[PDB]
Amino acid sequence: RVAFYAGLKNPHEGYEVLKFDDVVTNLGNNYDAASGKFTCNIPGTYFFTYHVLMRGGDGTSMWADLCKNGQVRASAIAQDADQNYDYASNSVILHLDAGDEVFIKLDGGKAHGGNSNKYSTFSGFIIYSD
Amino acid sequence: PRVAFYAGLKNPHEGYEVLKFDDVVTNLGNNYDAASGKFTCNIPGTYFFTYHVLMRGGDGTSMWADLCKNGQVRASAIAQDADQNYDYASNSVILHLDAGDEVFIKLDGGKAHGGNSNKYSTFSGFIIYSD
Amino acid sequence: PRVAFYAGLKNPHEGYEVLKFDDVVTNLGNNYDAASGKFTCNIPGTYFFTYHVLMRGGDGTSMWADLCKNGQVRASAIAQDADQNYDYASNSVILHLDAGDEVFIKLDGGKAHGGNSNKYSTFSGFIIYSD
Repeated sequence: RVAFYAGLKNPHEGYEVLKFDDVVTNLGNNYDAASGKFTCNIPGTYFFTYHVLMRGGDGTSMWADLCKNGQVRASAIAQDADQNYDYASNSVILHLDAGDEVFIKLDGGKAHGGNSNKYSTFSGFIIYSD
Repeated sequence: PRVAFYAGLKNPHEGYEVLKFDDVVTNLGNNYDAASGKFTCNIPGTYFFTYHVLMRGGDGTSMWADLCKNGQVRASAIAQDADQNYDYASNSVILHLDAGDEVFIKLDGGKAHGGNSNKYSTFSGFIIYSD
Repeated sequence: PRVAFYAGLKNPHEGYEVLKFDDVVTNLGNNYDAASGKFTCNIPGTYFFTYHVLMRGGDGTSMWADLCKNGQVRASAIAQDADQNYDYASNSVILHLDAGDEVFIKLDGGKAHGGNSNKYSTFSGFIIYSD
């Protein structure tokens, strides 16, 4: 039983890993709010999905990619020339070995983080155990 | 247990209200009710939910749609476009639910698209684990 | 049973056609066919599908992408931006499938992005229940 869901509490920007630290669900305790990383304990096939809200007001574009051990497994862009809010979102199904890390990383731009409203999110669960 | 649903919004809505997804495609367990717009948990456990609400085009610039558990925000989303283009308010959650708990999408400002059968605006969910 | 797939689009496409996601990451059950872009049901049951299709930026203002079961639309989505910005057509369904049923994403007008490694445009699904 492994499943998690968390929101961004704070704004982040640039090329950093997103620390989703408004934790709603964390069965198995394999997601780490301090780092923003899911670290596999139970090897198997996993679903992950993410929804990152681009900060409105300036910068035009924002990129957010889902990485496995630092390697891109899905990418997303949010873009609006009038500086409107928009979302960078995607979903994956991956294999994870014990120790494998999964996280969302910015690749330019500004994401909003809201102190309780869970606009920007990250979730995942195990589909099959190896 | 077999508990899963998928429904589209058949009519436009623009109020501060629960979105009644009434184009029901799937409803194993029949825990989703098109009349209220709500999924009511009857088997405690862990559930996945996702929603995709299309903002009405050519008529306004912002729309908000939130997923609630009982009446409480568990995810929020915004669609925004200064040129009144179509755009989506979309998000996904994983929640633990108790018997009698309700999960649903509330429109929280702005105008949403609903239509007869194309299922542009949607709501789905399924149980991952039984507790 | 194990039935689960995730694939990305390697290759630009446009118009009115089945999107053939060809960067196949996961394909347990071997029921997704990159050559046709179709998932063909082997094990009758209840299935989750989701898709995210990136509209090409800098060239066009609207793009439609629909999830179909056999001939039939079961979810629709639109990307639209008057300034030709990148934006996504994305939606999710839960469907019952009989053996032989085909599920795929169809472009319904407009231009989609595909590229080699980044997987901006994606299609995934998995069985939730066996009949």
